[PDB]
Amino acid sequence: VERIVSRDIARGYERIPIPCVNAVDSEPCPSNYKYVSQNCVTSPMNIDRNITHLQYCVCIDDCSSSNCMCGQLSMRCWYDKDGRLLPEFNMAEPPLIFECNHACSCWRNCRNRVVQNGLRARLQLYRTRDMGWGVRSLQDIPPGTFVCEYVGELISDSEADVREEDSYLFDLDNGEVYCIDARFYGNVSRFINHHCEPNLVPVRVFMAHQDLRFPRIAFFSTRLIEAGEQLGFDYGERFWDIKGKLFSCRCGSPKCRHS
Amino acid sequence: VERIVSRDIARGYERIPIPCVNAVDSEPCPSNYKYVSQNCVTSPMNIDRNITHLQYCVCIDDCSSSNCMCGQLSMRCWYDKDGRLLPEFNMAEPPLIFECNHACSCWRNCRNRVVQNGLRARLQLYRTRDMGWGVRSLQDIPPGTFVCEYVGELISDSEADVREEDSYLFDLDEVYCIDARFYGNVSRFINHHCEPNLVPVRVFMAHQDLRFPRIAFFSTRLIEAGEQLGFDYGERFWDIKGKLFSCRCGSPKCRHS
Ligand SMILES: COc1cc2nc(N3CCOCC3)nc(NC3CCN(C)CC3)c2cc1OC
Ligand SMILES: COc1cc2nc(N3CCOCC3)nc(NC3CCN(C)CC3)c2cc1OC
Ligand SMILES: C[S@@+](CC[C@H](N)C(=O)[O-])C[C@H]1O[C@@H](n2cnc3c(N)ncnc32)[C@H](O)[C@@H]1O
Ligand SMILES: C[S@@+](CC[C@H](N)C(=O)[O-])C[C@H]1O[C@@H](n2cnc3c(N)ncnc32)[C@H](O)[C@@H]1O
Ligand SMILES: [Zn+2]
Ligand SMILES: [Zn+2]
Ligand SMILES: [Zn+2]
Ligand SMILES: [Zn+2]
Ligand SMILES: [Zn+2]
Ligand SMILES: [Zn+2]
Ligand SMILES: [Zn+2]
Ligand SMILES: [Zn+2]
Repeated sequence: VERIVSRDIARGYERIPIPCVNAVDSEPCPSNYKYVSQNCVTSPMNIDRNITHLQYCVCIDDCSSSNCMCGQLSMRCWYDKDGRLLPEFNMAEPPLIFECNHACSCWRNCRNRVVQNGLRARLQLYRTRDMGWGVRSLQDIPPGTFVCEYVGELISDSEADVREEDSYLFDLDNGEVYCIDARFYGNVSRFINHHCEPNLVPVRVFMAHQDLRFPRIAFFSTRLIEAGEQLGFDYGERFWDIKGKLFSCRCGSPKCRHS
Repeated sequence: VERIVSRDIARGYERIPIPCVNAVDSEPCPSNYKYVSQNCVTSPMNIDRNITHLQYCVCIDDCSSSNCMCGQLSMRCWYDKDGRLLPEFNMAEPPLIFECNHACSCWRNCRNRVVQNGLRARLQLYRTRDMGWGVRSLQDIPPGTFVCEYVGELISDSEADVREEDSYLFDLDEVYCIDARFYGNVSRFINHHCEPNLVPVRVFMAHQDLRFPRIAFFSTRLIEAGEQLGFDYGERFWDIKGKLFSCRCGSPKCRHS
């Protein structure tokens, strides 16, 4: 039987609750971490927050025209009127997305604002049969929809190199390299399992700052995700080059690349 | 006749619009600054944001008990269920307020969260007869209500010392200032009053770096619909500006006329 072990692992910090259920075993709701809805630091990260360093737009409309400077930075604004990625968006090789910010002349409800509006999809933490906890959608999610951000503790590469527990790390590549470590502090994304044919793709996004060492990681759906479906993203080759020595992929794809 | 010269000076960044009207002269809506709804910086302020440095509570309820650490840091939680300051709150000499934060065990709707939820009151930028632009409340505001935050550019005292325009400065007692001259929210337009209906309170939310309190204005009394907002700019302002002009707040108890 399916036990509800939390009505909201986010304790009201997201726009929607994210409940946790367990229909597999007697494991209680995960508690060996702290849920945070936004990135945090321990050691200082000198993120450039000088407001005069932001590039911004001077649009007089809703930023849906060809002329939006923020769109231009992104190659073009990739968001349609519903906040979804255009069909032309390259899922195999995503551009950097620069959303509008507080220095722009446009209004807070302009078109070029999606990730900064936060998590909206109805998600659920659940106990899988064979790879611990995972995350599923409770609803249909159309292609190109923002699902969630990979949130955690921003750390340097040298700090990551002395952290024994590296199973919750996302690399932010650049010669100055940083990571998000979601082991001790993280949001719902820390529970998303690896899939070799993933229904999510991580996109580098800039909002309140444009410090290129610290993109934020926004997962968008790569296809229609049907209600009940487990979320997955491709953890990438560094992960598997390390953990492949310890276990093989159980994503079960007929095209699995790490089995 | 009362001309609407902006439907919202905040351009959608507050919960509700903050229109600007002018029934006095031909001045357009102020435009020589950038509206921001949260504090910003130019030069880096090394604010301590180490999450393990936060003090936090382990409450399993709605933080209405005296066991709440954040309440104890505040001396007690000063908020009733409506987010208003209790009658016993010392308006003449306010304590620091530590609101709950993201390190606390409690929920995002606990009792000890008010300023972090942002501006709610219906305000209006308007042209006064005697002292330029001012801010009024469009509705009744009960005593002890959070009205708005003094928002602007965080700068050092030494940076403040080399800025020409010091008329939009709020001292955070090495010391720091909020300068709302170039970047600021609606609070930059609030005029001085010697018997003020607002009091500034130092509040801590996402960080507890005591060098950088955030400045929250709370009502000191019932503010009736249509009333101009005012706070006491303090002695340093008037020590300087009193050489140039006198206070026109019009109070029978005016201390700077
Ligand atoms: C995306 O998945 C992973 C990324 C990882 N990234 C790093 N660094 C970033 C580059 O710069 C060196 C660090 N280190 C790991 N592991 C280190 C290797 C060295 N070890 C002593 C500590 C843990 C990772 C592991 C990952 O998954 C298993
Ligand atoms: C609360 O209102 C004010 C605060 C002010 N604070 C400072 N500081 C200087 C550095 O230590 C303390 C904060 N300077 C001001 N004025 C100037 C800055 C320009 N300087 C040429 C002369 C002193 C101020 C002025 C104020 O209103 C007029
Ligand atoms: C970020 S976590 C995902 C959440 C994890 N299932 C849990 O219960 O905490 C990464 C770990 O989950 C397991 N995992 C995720 N995807 C997997 C996969 N495709 N095959 C095998 N194990 C996987 C591995 O132990 C991996 O180190
Ligand atoms: C922070 S601003 C307030 C907004 C200002 N009225 C405007 O039009 O931008 C401070 C300035 O407003 C004027 N002011 C504010 N309160 C005043 C008062 N009580 N008496 C006279 N002038 C005042 C003074 O010129 C003061 O330097
Ligand atoms: Zn634009
Ligand atoms: Zn825009
Ligand atoms: Zn823009
Ligand atoms: Zn696989
Ligand atoms: Zn508490
Ligand atoms: Zn607390
Ligand atoms: Zn609380
Ligand atoms: Zn006066």
